[PDB]
Amino acid sequence: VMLDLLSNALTAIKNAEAMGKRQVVIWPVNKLIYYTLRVLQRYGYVGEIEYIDDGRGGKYVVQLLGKINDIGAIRPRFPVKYREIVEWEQKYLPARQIGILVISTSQGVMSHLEAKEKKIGGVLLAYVY
Amino acid sequence: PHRSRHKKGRSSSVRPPHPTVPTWIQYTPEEVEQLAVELARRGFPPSQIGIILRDQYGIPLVKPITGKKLTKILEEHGIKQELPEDLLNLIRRALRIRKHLEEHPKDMASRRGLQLVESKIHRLIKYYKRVGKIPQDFVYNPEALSHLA
Amino acid sequence: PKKRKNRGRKKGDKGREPYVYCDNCGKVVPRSKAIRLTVPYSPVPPDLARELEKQGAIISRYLVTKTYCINCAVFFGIIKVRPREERKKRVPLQQ
Amino acid sequence: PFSHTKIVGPAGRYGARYGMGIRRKVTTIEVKQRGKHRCPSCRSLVRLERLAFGIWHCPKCGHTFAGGAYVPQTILGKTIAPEELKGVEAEKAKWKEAA
Amino acid sequence: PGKKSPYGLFAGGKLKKKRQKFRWNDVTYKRRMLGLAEKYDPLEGAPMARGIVLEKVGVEARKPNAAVRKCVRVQLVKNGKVVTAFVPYDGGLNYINEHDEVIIERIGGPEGKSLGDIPGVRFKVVKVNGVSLWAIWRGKKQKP
RNA sequence: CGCAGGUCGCAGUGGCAAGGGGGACCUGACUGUUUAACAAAAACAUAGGUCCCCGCGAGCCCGUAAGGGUGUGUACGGGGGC
RNA sequence: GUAGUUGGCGGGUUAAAGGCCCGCCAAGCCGAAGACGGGUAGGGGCGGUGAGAGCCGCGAGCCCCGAGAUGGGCACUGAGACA
RNA sequence: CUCCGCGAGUGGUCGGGGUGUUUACUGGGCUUAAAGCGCCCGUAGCCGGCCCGGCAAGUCGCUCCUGAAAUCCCCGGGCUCAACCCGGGGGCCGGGGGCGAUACUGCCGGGCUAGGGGGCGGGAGAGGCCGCCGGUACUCCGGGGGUAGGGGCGAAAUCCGUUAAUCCCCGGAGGACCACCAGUGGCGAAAGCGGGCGGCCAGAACGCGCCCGACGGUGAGGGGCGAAAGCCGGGGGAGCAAAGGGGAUUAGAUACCCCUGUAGUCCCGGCCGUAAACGAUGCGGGCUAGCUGUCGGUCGGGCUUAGGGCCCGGCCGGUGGCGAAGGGAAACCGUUAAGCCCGCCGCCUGGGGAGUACGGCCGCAAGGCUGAAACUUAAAGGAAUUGGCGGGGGGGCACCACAAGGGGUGAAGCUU
RNA sequence: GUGGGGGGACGAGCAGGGGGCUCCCAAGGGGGGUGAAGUCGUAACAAGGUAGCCGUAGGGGAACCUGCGGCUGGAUCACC
Ligand SMILES: [Mg+2]
Ligand SMILES: [Mg+2]
Ligand SMILES: [Mg+2]
Ligand SMILES: [Mg+2]
Ligand SMILES: [Mg+2]
Ligand SMILES: [Mg+2]
Ligand SMILES: [Mg+2]
Ligand SMILES: [Mg+2]
Ligand SMILES: [Mg+2]
Ligand SMILES: [Mg+2]
Ligand SMILES: [Mg+2]
Ligand SMILES: [Mg+2]
Ligand SMILES: [Mg+2]
Ligand SMILES: [Mg+2]
Ligand SMILES: [Mg+2]
Ligand SMILES: [Mg+2]
Ligand SMILES: [Mg+2]
Ligand SMILES: [Mg+2]
Ligand SMILES: [Mg+2]
Ligand SMILES: [Mg+2]
Ligand SMILES: [Mg+2]
Ligand SMILES: [Mg+2]
Ligand SMILES: [Mg+2]
Ligand SMILES: [Mg+2]
Ligand SMILES: [Mg+2]
Ligand SMILES: [Mg+2]
Ligand SMILES: [Mg+2]
Ligand SMILES: [Mg+2]
Ligand SMILES: [Mg+2]
Ligand SMILES: [Mg+2]
Ligand SMILES: [Mg+2]
Ligand SMILES: [Mg+2]
Ligand SMILES: [Mg+2]
Ligand SMILES: [Mg+2]
Ligand SMILES: [Mg+2]
Ligand SMILES: [Mg+2]
Ligand SMILES: [Mg+2]
Ligand SMILES: [Mg+2]
Ligand SMILES: [Mg+2]
Ligand SMILES: [Mg+2]
Ligand SMILES: [Mg+2]
Ligand SMILES: [Mg+2]
Ligand SMILES: [Mg+2]
Ligand SMILES: [Zn+2]
Ligand SMILES: [Zn+2]
Repeated sequence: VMLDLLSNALTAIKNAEAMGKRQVVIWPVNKLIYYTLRVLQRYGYVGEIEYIDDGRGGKYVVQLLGKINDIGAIRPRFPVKYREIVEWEQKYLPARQIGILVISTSQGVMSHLEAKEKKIGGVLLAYVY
Repeated sequence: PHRSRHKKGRSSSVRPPHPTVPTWIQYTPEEVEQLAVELARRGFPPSQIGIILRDQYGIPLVKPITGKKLTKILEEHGIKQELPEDLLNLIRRALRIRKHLEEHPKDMASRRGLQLVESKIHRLIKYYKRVGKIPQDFVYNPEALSHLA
Repeated sequence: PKKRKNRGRKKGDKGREPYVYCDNCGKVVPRSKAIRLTVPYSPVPPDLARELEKQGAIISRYLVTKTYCINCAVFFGIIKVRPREERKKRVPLQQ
Repeated sequence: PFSHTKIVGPAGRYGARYGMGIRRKVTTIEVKQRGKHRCPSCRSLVRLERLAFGIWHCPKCGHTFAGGAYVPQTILGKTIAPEELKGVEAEKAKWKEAA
Repeated sequence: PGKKSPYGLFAGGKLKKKRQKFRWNDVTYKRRMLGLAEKYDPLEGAPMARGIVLEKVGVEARKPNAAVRKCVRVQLVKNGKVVTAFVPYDGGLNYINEHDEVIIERIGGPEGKSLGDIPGVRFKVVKVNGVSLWAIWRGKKQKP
């Protein structure tokens, strides 16, 4: 039984990137998936994102730019604080200048850089590098 | 069985992504509702009524034309099933299996099928009690539920 | 270590097999894992010059199958100990 | 599985006498003897009356008949029953053939 | 064969219970929790004990080695148990006499069990009548 | 059938009537029978087990014989041993 | 598992609420989210160790709270002790 | 004798931490090394589809009242520096109040169809229970033919036979099984299921603009089914056959071979509850090159033993083979994962002691389930390589082998 | 202020059973296990000389043998 669409979509993207495909189709989807893809595209890891209106909830076709070295959804969705962002940073990312964590906050889903800029915390979602 | 089945099939109908009224349809929504109530009074269950509308009358789907569901239409037009259709079907299946098991007491495959059917009945009763579609005091007693067969 | 991916018998997706009895034997195994070698068979071979086309003498031939366990199949030379590379070669067992 | 005892139920009238094997044999026969049986005539699940050994009576339809010493029908006696009372099975056979 | 097991965000207590269940597979944790050392050890958890020497004995070294390692039988004062204690050092047995009070001490070796080639000896003598056998052997002290 | 209170004696099922109890071995399973008049038992019997003679014009037994018992029976039976 | 046990009502006692105790009334209360039973132990600030998560209690000494004064009970005085 | 390490210390034994990714949240493993319960139903728990609206419980931000002191971290200062003392900030992982935020989780309401269930249609299947029937084979019995052997083995012998055997024919009775077709073929959760016809059931796959609208996963505890052997009672008994008897062989032969033979094997009701119950591979879902055999359904084309048929191509669902990426100690797995992930359950933590002892529960019994420690030990173990060996296979060669031959030695006397 | 009899709550102590959890002691066993090689055979490793192993039942100086079902971890990945 399908449980987490976010982890499903992220691992599908990782499998397509490992196979060196140009585009990955993501079904089922939700707004969390859309905002995560938006953050990835903003940081350049994911290319163009096309919506498809099939009757069964919608699909996302994502273009891959050869930029991902490893992707994945942090599960469980740990509540993290602004002072606690840095240890999760070192836990999931290589190098202090490489990669980003994705966080869901009360002002919306953003990267760990934007969360540290806003001086907020939230729920960890995924990592990219 | 429910768990560890040998095969896991995909058989199901693929409907249009957003169903709409057919342009070629010669039946208005009110006529659709009267046809459904006619088939209900004849005695068909809702799945069979939908198949009859699709096949004999060319009605693709009641929901786009009328905006309602088939059981909602039947409920509005004075048709109210005793129990929900799937629960009643499962109970009738269990009663038939028990009648068979009365004359064949060593049918272990039949006993396992009866256990599967009764477990399905229990899950459906839990759901219907949670959603209020059945009374919260309802209990599956096959000896007192013989009238539904 | 697991020799062979077959388990030593091409049994198929089932739990138990009907199983047979070995010829010159009875150790045997199920329907699979046994050898079923077939021979042409006929009574009195090359008398067809002195019979058949003499008198009227109409003879009959009867294809015959013999079932052997692994021990007898190795014993009468119907099975050899092939190398690891040749273990996966598909050859017929000399009819 | 009995009213007040675990295993020695109908033989509970014997107390601790006569031995476990003897009491087990008696219990095994008596549980079938004193149970409910299907009457050969009316097919009702009824406690038939054993008037003597081999003489059985149905209180529902009044069928009086000869059967086993302690059970109304023995294993051999079931196969050699009179054909008058096996009318239902003959009707079932003719219905299954004709339909 | 997939996904540890209780990984949920509200599976903390279940995960703790599951991890606590499998700590009893560890011999060290079970021994420490059940107090087997303080039940079955002749020393009873002490780093050393006292005893009275009863007889002088010689154990045979294990198969590849050829030697008669010389020990004593010592009866512990606090428990009364009689155990074989190795007497180390060349000529160390000659400083030991019957009915002499000795300090019995763990022989070392893996996990407090027997040493290299001596079979089934767990203790050794450290003191003889209040004077250390090392000092007696080295001549720094004389046995009283 | 019960509850509350008061009260006497050494003694309240006050006379009459009315189990001492427990542990272990041997032995016979048990209830039952036995040497009327010195033996009541561990002896006999017992249900249960097993073997044998017997298909009935049998097997076994009684009678001099006529004939008889088992038998108004029939191997899920009759008789005979252990 | 529990039978003053769980609760209610009316009282006594107390400096004061309370099955704290008492009279009546009901069957209630706890338990596999582990009762009950057994074992171990004074609790905390804290301490050792490891890069850290963590593990351990050397959770002896120092500070705070608890209990006790050979074992078990019961009282006097007094604001306060069952000292 | 000399050198090394630390030094007013330096060693021994213990206990804790490190060691140890050998307790694994970070962060282990369960095909074969220890480890998936024999299989399935399901309670608590944990984990759970999409969209919209409300809340603001978790969550996040700020703030306040607090979390005694000492202790701990940073800074300044004072003891000759130091250790230490003094002064300030932080923490001391938490509780509560106030004000905010709404992405995520939860709750409440409404709406969906993607997972799940219920359906309709034509097919597939050794799926099950029940009844009736057949096929040859077999054993036995009765009669007819015809003599004297048969049966067995490496060789025999026991054994069967002259009251006529083995072999042939004509009849009858009985119990088991369902040859070929027939397949890494099918069905089933596992155990397991193979003759035909019929009846009564069950469970899947396929096709579908059918119905409900998340009703789902896993599942401790709790259950139910569960080979063979075995046990209880009844029936049956052809063949085979533990135990047993006999004939052989051998040093022995209480085995291996032969003759015979009882439980048992079969049926009915119950108990047992175990197996190399194995894919040694828990169940659910998603993603990740392909090529090829076969099974079911379905669609397109071609043909037609004009048939429910055959061939080619696509999809869905099984079942085998090779093999991308990837994984692995390796054998090897590889869309039927042992790959990349998301859940939940069970199990493992060196070997022996030991599936032992005790306790409990279950069983008519055999026994079963659960399941240690003392003590002892430095390995036990997995996969693969080279060799050695084999009463496994194949090839080649040799008068220090054989074959075809010649001369001999081994016996006598003597030399050695 | 008292001295008797009685009742009441608390309540030691001594008499006793009841149970449990512990711990020792015992003539004798009872299954075991470690040594060092002492006797008897040769059961496993090679188609280990009767392929092996699993459960079960019977039998035997003993390793073990035999019956039934199962597995290959077989010495067969292979009919026509
Ligand atoms: Mg549920
Ligand atoms: Mg099997
Ligand atoms: Mg050692
Ligand atoms: Mg009197
Ligand atoms: Mg008597
Ligand atoms: Mg008497
Ligand atoms: Mg007398
Ligand atoms: Mg007398
Ligand atoms: Mg007698
Ligand atoms: Mg007897
Ligand atoms: Mg006799
Ligand atoms: Mg008051
Ligand atoms: Mg109280
Ligand atoms: Mg470390
Ligand atoms: Mg002090
Ligand atoms: Mg006191
Ligand atoms: Mg005092
Ligand atoms: Mg490990
Ligand atoms: Mg293993
Ligand atoms: Mg399994
Ligand atoms: Mg198990
Ligand atoms: Mg098992
Ligand atoms: Mg909040
Ligand atoms: Mg300070
Ligand atoms: Mg603090
Ligand atoms: Mg402080
Ligand atoms: Mg389940
Ligand atoms: Mg369970
Ligand atoms: Mg059986
Ligand atoms: Mg027989
Ligand atoms: Mg025979
Ligand atoms: Mg297994
Ligand atoms: Mg592995
Ligand atoms: Mg492969
Ligand atoms: Mg076990
Ligand atoms: Mg036991
Ligand atoms: Mg080699
Ligand atoms: Mg020659
Ligand atoms: Mg000579
Ligand atoms: Mg051998
Ligand atoms: Mg062998
Ligand atoms: Mg034998
Ligand atoms: Mg024999
Ligand atoms: Zn064979
Ligand atoms: Zn009747």
